[PDB]
Amino acid sequence: MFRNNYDGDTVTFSPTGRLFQVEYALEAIKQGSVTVGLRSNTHAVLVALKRNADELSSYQKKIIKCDEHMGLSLAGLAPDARVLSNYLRQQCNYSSLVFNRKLAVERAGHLLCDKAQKNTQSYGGRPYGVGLLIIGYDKSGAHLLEFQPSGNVTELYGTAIGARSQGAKTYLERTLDTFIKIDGNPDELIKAGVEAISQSLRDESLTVDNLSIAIVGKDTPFTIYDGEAVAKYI
Amino acid sequence: YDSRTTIFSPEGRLYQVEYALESISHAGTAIGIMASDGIVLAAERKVTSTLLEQDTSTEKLYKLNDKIAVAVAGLTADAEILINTARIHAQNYLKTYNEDIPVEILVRRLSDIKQGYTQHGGLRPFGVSFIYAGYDDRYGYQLYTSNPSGNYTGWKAISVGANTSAAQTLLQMDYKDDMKVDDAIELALKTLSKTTDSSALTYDRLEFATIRKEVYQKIFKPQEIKDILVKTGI
Amino acid sequence: NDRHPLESTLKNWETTQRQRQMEQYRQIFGIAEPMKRTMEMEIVNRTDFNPLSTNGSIHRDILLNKECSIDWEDVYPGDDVHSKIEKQLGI
Amino acid sequence: DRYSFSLTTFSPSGKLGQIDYALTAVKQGVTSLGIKATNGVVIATEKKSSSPLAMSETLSKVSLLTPDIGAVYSGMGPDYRVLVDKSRKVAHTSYKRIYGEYPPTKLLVSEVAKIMQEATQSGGVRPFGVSLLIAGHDEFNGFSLYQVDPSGSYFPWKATAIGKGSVAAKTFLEKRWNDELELEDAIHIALLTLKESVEGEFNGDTIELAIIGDENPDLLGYTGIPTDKGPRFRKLTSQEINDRLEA
Amino acid sequence: MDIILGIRVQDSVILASSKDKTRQLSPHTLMSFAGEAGDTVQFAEYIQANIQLYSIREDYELSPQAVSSFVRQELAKSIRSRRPYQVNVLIGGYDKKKNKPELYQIDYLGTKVELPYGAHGYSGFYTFSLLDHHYRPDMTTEEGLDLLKLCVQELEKRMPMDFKGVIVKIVDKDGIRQVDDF
Amino acid sequence: AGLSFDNYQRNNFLAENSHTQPKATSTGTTIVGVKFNNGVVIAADKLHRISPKIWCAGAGTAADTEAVTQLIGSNIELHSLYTSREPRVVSALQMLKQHLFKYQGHIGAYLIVAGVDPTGSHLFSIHAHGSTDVGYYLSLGSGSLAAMAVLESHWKQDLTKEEAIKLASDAIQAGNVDVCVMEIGKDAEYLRNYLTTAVLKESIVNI
Amino acid sequence: SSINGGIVVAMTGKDCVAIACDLFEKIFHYGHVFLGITGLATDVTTLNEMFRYKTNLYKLKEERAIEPETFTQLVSSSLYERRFGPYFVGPVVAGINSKSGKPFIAGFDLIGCIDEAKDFIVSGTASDQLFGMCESLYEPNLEPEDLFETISQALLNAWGAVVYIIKKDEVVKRYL
Amino acid sequence: YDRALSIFSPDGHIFQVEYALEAVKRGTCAVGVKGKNCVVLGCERRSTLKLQDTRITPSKVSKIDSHVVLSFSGLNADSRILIEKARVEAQSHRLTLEDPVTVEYLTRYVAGVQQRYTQSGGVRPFGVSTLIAGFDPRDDEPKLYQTEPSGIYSSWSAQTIGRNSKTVREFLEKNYDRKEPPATVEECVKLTVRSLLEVVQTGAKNIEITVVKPDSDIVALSSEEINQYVTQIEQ
Amino acid sequence: RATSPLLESDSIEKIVEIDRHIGCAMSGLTADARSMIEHARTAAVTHNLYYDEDINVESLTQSVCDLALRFGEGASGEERLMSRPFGVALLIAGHDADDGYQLF
Repeated sequence: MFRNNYDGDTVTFSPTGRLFQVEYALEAIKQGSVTVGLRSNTHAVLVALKRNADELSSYQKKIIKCDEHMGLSLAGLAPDARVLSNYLRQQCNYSSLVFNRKLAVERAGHLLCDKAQKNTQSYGGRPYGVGLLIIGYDKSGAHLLEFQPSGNVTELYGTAIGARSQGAKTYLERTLDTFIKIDGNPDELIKAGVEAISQSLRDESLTVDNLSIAIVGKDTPFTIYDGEAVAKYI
Repeated sequence: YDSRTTIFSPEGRLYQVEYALESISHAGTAIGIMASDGIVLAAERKVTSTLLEQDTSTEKLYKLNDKIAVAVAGLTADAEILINTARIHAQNYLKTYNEDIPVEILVRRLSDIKQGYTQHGGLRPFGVSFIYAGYDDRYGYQLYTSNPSGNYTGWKAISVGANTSAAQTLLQMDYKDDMKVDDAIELALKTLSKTTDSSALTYDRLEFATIRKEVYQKIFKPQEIKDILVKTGI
Repeated sequence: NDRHPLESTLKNWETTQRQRQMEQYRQIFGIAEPMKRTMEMEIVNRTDFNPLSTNGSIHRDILLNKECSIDWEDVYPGDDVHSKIEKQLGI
Repeated sequence: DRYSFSLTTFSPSGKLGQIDYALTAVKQGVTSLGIKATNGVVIATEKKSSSPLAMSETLSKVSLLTPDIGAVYSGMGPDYRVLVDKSRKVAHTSYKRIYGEYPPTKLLVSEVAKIMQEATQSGGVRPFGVSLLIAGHDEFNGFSLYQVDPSGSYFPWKATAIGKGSVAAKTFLEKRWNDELELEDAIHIALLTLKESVEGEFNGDTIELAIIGDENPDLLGYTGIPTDKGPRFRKLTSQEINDRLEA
Repeated sequence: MDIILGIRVQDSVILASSKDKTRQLSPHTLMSFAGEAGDTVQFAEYIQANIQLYSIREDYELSPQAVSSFVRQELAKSIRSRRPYQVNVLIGGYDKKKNKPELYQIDYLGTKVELPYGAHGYSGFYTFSLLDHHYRPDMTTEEGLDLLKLCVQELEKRMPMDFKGVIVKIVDKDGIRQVDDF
Repeated sequence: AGLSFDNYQRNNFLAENSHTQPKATSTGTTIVGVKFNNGVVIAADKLHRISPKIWCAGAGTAADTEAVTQLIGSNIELHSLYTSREPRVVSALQMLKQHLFKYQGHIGAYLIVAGVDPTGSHLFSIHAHGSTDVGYYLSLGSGSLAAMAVLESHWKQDLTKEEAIKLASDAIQAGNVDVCVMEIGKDAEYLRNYLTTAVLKESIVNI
Repeated sequence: SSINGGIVVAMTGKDCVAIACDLFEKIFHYGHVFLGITGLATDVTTLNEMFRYKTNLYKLKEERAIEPETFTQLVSSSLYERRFGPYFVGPVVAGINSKSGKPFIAGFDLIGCIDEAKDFIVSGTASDQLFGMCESLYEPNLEPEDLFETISQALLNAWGAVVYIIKKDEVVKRYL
Repeated sequence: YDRALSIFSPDGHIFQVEYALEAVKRGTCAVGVKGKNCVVLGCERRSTLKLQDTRITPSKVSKIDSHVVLSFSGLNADSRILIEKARVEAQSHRLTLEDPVTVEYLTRYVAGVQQRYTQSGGVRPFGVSTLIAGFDPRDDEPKLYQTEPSGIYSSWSAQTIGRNSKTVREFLEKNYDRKEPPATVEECVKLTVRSLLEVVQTGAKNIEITVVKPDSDIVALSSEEINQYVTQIEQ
Repeated sequence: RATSPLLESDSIEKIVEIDRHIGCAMSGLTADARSMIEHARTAAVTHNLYYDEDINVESLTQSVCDLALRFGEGASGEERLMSRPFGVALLIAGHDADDGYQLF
């Protein structure tokens, strides 16, 4: 009702003290498919479910590597996902060249949240509609930074974003005491991650063509599994 | 569909330009006639008071270049800038090609200018319309008229401004192509006298100009205007 | 080498001078003051389109604090209106 | 965002909303009038003092644009002040330093009308809410008294009155003005006319009056090289205003 | 070698040059030029483009005098910020409005003169030893062509180099006309 | 915009060729400015007006000294009408130094500026590229050295207007003479010059 | 080419001014102020066109012909433009002020420093010899015909020469 | 949705550009026909008031080069400027490249210009639809293209624009056989005259005709009164 | 989609070539598609010029969609180019030795 009088643009607040336009951007994540990530001292793993338009089409790239030490998964708007992924890759390369130093995970997270926030302050530009999980390993150990389009970034042992992600988040809440201690056994950690996403499905089953897994660690450079490779983890 | 000049209405018409066409209809009548041997411009000045300095006002007619003169209707402020641009363009053409500007090329330039301000949203249409008169080897004497829409048309005898329909009818009834300047003057004065809302149209209400016979362009001061008005015996 | 020595520096004197002034203001008054001043300048230039009068905006003079000063660049100041519309809108 | 829709647009009746509203704002402004005499011009206005604590001196409503030209207004004062600053800068840069002499009233009035006009049709500026009486002397045209409206329309006069007292003062001038007025009678007529619109105190601190008369070498500031003529603009002091008013 | 000669006569304007070097500007006006390759021809075709643009816009050819003024102005504009690069031009045509043929010379600095006859290069001082005597503004076009033939004969006399033979272009009330080599 | 360089290459090419560059006008030999107890006197072998009581004498190129001085005179006129108060010399000096620095001395002006303002009398000097100096007595130009010698051999504190004029004229002539005197609280005074073959064919051309 | 460097001389007497040229004329007029120019052909032609443009604009804006002193200031200001790229010109201006009625003459340098005088002015090649032969040959307050004789003799004592005699309301061109 | 250029209608339209195209219907009728080797353009000149000066600015059909012709309907003021830009482009191409503009290239440029004036909401799109026609340089194939305010352009054997367009287009659809297009100039001119006569009730004084032929030949007729009579005899 | 028989059915290209091995078919408001095809051809020719090798179809598709992305911020931080997205959709077809015949 009255919401329709104040959600017209990113600038106008509402008398309740809310900002509906970026709230809609946050809600946009619910349309995207579930993507899950989890942390262990030696390894941090991503698990994502790819959606395809129709049986005639190929499956989408839910996971993008940025460097041999980090990468990210995403859900929500395709254009914003592309923009943010390319910007982050560009800045990672910029850091690696200008400073000869691998871009720190937290540094990248804040560097990207600053970009995401600025669009919420100026008229015309719209808030980004892509939630993404940045995962990487560096000198400071394994990290997994949940990202939200409203500049909010936090380090989590694990999480799920996208449609029906709350079930996977509940399973992760119930197994946090367990899967963290699985450090030193990447197969078991990936199995736990997959068992987390399985709770998010209501219609379709995990299969070598839709599921896709990425892992990174001290002994494992950021690697992406897909196709027949993920059969043993299903 | 009139707050913006850049948008067509569903009927495929511009309301903003049509309003400007309405505006000039409020301004004082300006009338021009082409004779076999010269052109005559007459103009009834809308603004009038016993205190106004008729001897030097001459804001109803303007000179652009030797052998080119224009009568204007509408806003004097809008008229002034276009007149200045026309003078600059004519003198620039003279400087470049070392020949006097053919009046058609001048009218083309000013018509494009007036159209242009109908184009950019931050610019309103010029609320003025000009009667052009001049001499050139291309076609001799010729009268051109241009509206806020940015179009132009050639004429033998035309009227502009308030009650333009009545003056046009009178001209269409009385005009002949073999007339000479000294008789075109009588025709124009008669038309203005029968078009005005004044009782007798005394010399104060009237501003006048003519081009005749290499070619002498003369704008009459009020004394000779009265002399001519009594010569024709209004 | 073929140009007059003073040409390169004088060509853009006003803009480089303003940039240096804004740099000094940022050093002294923080990021906020240059932001405000540059945004004033851009919001004045953006909204003022008038191809016929190259004379320039009055408020531009007001904001540069040159409303009471004269420079040789002021004494001695494809050209159709539509070309100006294209150039200004970048369309 | 690279364009702004014009603030001024035609009403369906062919009029301009902002120009008419600006003219109305001029009407509500305080009275100001000027008279062209045979050998001089007089321009006067009332000071709209907020309270008797205001210094009359700083309310310099009349101000000279050149040693030959003086301007007075009615309506939105700050607009007039900024416009006078721009007009003086134009009078110097555009005309003097090119032709080496101060511009005549006609050309300067045209330039100021140009400034006012471009404001009438723009994407981010409203028309100026003032109308200026611009008296002055020209080496050829002689004494002249031009009026300029918010829209930029300008046209000369022998006498005028703009603002709150416009109609009554204009009708009074229409009956009192005559052809062979000497400046010392033009000042008298202006003071008598302004008395009709002034309410409350009417003395040298409430009316600002300036006259464009003969050369005043006393105001030139330097002597020798008599080729340079003294300024013609001359503001009258409060004491002299009281003296002229007393009779 | 690059040289141009031009002779105005009571009925026509005769232009000749060593081989090209010539561009038509309108049905009754044409231009011939010399100078270093590339820059001069670039300027010549730019002038042709502008003049044809004006002709199409007004749908009316332009008088030779106006074309000469335009060419001088544009040369002064081009030389505004670069080395003069030594271009020389001749402009001839039939001023159909005033019914008189006119020939104009323009030099690299940007001057213009209504020469009865002119030249550039080697022919600026030789063939004047003959023009000074044989020339008159009253002769017919054929006499002008014969005079040009004698001028090129004099050029051959002065030049041991194997002269290539100039092309001859004439302009009359009929418009620009090419004449077979002679 | 501004002082266009739109012929520099052409001028260089012409100079390389036989076409001789016409020479610019000079500005005499000597200039002096002498401050005295109640005013300052500026003398030259023409003077340039910046403001009624601000005066300048310019060595070097006459065209440049005229142009820059007159431009800053107009600008100070705008300033004075802007702040509605008397202009003061130090503002003129700041403007001149900034201006001649902006053009890096390619504007060939060596100016002496003197005037009286609500702060009293002032006297200064501006070289090219902004090199400025102040002093009780100054001199510029080729003949300035002898005029100086005279000045420091004669100048003293508290001397009056007549002695100031005498000293200024003597210093100039030690190098006609026109001198300008500024008195605090009074108008500046400009003292100019103080020291059958005709074979005919006729026609009328229209005005 | 022989076309550059032509002499120009200006002289004033009783109630008239005489401006003459040693020859494509080099003396040009706008309204009633006459401008003689010496220098490169390109510069004289370009200055002619530019000054015609500016003076015509001034005439149209004022509805009044431009007076010789105002024109003098205009030409000085124009020549100062391109101060770093000056024209190769030595122009000379002459005319009769309409209102005050005093004859006027003024010279210039290539940058526009007004070298005003009211006895005579010369510019161009052999300027020194011409100045000497005019000073030894000039007298003030001459009648218009005597002024014409004097200026013609001065040029002859330096073919093609054009001399303008300018009155209050009439100007007589003459070729020698 | 109709308030601006930048927003699609829910069904996929852009109502503002469609309104501009409708405004193109306001102007007088113009038609073009491709013959076997000649192209004929006819235009319904607005009935001239007897006070108009017939000897000046009579033609809407105008030239863009020695071998190209442009005709239009709609807002005349916009059309003049579009023609001016087309001429500028044609001469710029002749300068930068030795070969003149291909008719396809010129119509592509005009379509781009019209489209570019629609890319941003700050500018009104031209209320005009040009009918560029001509022959490609040194090539005998006739070409005829139509442009629209949206920038969409297409080549036609025959096409009509402007006031009462549908009546003419239907008539051409029936009477023009692509298997045997009118070969000789006379037949094409007669077809054009018949087509316009279905709209212009007024006599031949209203119908202007332009004939463009290969090898850079353009001519405007003043004898179609005979053609009008012949169609009258056939009627 | 010949609206009338008078239109030249042979001169309305809903199918076009981008490179020797790469072409595409389009639908929608052809005005935007003209710019899209021109950009695709420019990218292909520039790639062949710079790298002296055939353009991979996936790279061309990414480049084209990048232009289509410009209603907002570009894939490399470029400012918005237009007020509206393209009203055009197309399917690219081509062959690459590393991908075989494929349709995007």
